[PDB]
Amino acid sequence: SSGLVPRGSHMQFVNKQFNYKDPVNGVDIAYIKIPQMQPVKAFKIHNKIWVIPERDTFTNPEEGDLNPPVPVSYYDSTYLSTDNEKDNYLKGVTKLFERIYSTDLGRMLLTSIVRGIPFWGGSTIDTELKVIDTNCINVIQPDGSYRSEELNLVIIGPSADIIQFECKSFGHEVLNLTRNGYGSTQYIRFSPDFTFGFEESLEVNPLLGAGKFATDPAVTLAHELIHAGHRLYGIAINPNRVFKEVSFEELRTFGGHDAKFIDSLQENEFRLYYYNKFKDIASTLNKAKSIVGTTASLQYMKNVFKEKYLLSEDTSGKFSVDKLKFDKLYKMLTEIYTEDNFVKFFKVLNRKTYLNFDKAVFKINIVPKVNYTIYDGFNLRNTNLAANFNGQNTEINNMNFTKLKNF
Ligand SMILES: O=C(/C=C/c1ccc(Cl)cc1)NO
Ligand SMILES: [Zn+2]
Repeated sequence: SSGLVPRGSHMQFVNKQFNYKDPVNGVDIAYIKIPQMQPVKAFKIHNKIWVIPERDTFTNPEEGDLNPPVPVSYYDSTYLSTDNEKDNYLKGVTKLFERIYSTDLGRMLLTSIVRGIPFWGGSTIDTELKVIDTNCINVIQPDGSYRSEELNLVIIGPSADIIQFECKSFGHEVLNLTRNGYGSTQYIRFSPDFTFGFEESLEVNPLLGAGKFATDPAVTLAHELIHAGHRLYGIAINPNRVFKEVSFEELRTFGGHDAKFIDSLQENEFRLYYYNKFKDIASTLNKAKSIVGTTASLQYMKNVFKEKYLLSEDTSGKFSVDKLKFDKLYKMLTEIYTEDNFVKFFKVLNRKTYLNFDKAVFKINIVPKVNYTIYDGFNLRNTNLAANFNGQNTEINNMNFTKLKNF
């Protein structure tokens, strides 16, 4: 009915087939607090990844309420307020993770994310390794006690503007965590319950003209996951680098020909910048003499980050950045993991450049297997929807797309 396991016995990435009503257990279903908020029920879908089926009234203090206050936006303060909606959200996100993970490209990306633990750069003491507190959540147990847990990624519902999907994180007072190689826990505001439109002209009747298509939400989620990859490895491009408007970071993440507008000399400058930031992490690890807030050894934690950053270790135990391994990791994160490449793997229709979307917004439901599948998305095989991206055509597959207003 949901079609969460098209092949084999169990889901390959997501650890459990959760229902929103499943009781808290303190392990993979728990009330959590993000470090004034009321605890929120959350689900651990994989090592280092949690899903919070709530509207994001938490991560930004100046975004506390859901009422309407630039090209396309959509508001509904009631969306994701009921347990049934939260259940369907959780199943939708689950399904999209499995769809992404069904591709070679998605397995690579999600693996990189899970391995991309934010750096222990939180000490004021130059020789001490320490966690940064905003890279953790507090996980409340059924008896009310709690423990701090490090994590890499949180998927949460949108804030006021429902179609404003983004990858955000908590800043540091002095450190630029998304741009100094350290990385930080990433919060993706995302809904699987809506999508947006784009126009495309397909060739053949001659009288066809342009069709009105819907973006596949697996592509949208993969896009935000790619930002998360850049930001977890602390190699995001400064958002003040823009064409005008579209940021270099957006063009890089969209990939394809869009990314070719970032000139090679600029690319080289960034790569060298981040190579140097990774060498600074290697020397920080080499200079480390003590560790706080864990029963894990210093040796053990040093190794966790050797593993993240693909560092070389000599017989003396000294770390260093290997230029070939750096280039491999950097190219993977920036050139290989792109929206364009996911489109190619999914074999779906997508807009051909970052800015070429419609102001059109649609309500969708991808949870039913009759609507959307892990292998085909909307373009269900052995039906009329398999040809000419008819599943994504909002006039042909009208039952799957309800057109919204238009704020
Ligand atoms: O780039 C984005 C979001 C892009 C986007 C959202 C909504 C619509 Cl309608 C178009 C593009 N997040 O990282
Ligand atoms: Zn983006």
